[PDB]
Amino acid sequence: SHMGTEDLKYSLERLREILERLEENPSEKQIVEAIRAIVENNAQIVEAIRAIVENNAQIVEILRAIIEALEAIGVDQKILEEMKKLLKDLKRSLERG
Amino acid sequence: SHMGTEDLKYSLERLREILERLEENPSEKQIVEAIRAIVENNAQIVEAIRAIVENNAQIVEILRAIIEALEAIGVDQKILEEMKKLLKDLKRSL
Amino acid sequence: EDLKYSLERLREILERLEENPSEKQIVEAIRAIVENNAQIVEAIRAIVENNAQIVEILRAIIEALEAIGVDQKILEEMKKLLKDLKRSLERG
Repeated sequence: SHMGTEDLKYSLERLREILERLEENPSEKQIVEAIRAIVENNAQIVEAIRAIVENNAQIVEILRAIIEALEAIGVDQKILEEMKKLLKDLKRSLERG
Repeated sequence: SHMGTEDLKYSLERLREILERLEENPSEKQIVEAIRAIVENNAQIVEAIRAIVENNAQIVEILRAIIEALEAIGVDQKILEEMKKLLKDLKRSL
Repeated sequence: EDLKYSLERLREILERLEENPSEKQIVEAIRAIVENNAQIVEAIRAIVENNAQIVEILRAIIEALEAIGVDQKILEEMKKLLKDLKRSLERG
């Protein structure tokens, strides 16, 4: 279970610990242990990015609903147009799965 | 081509397989194998982040447009200064 | 921004390791990775803090729309979407 970016700081600090332990008394098993740790840190980095991406997708949904609110109340299409173009573009260049 | 975060998931599983093999039977060839796959998974991560940072600035520009519209149509100055301050306190952090 | 340098540095070190695997090279690569992962975590951290400020801006925006008199239907829609973002938001 990924809980937040503190998972990333804790797994990074553990990796820094292994690193100094490696450079002090190098050894193959220490090298494998560093790689093991790197994989744990990377697995948590990936989990964070997936969350952030879903987050931004959900932000786009809120932004679309907001544009609808402004339209449902009679705001000028002159104004809505610029917002609709920017959101269209963002929806195109959005990082997704 | 970076297609999305599914790339990160796919390069990560690959690195995990390499790691299991390395751990059941270590070897110098697999250690370099793993380090190569780490640089790969990391390159894609840097690609996703790059894309997220550009996405984020696009989101902020849309927020500014929304707030500028709100002012145009006569929202109250209390909430208006409240939103403009949030944007300024974001502009600092960036 | 400075994420680039940390990745390029790491890809050049990978070359030197590719040609003549040494304990020196391997350890250099790992340290270079740690630095790259350090930059990557820091970038993610900044992004996560900024999205929590984006959430607050969205809340205030929804309040300005309710204040002006947006229909309950679209309003509830917006309130539900932000509640869902708040619940799934990446944080510390």
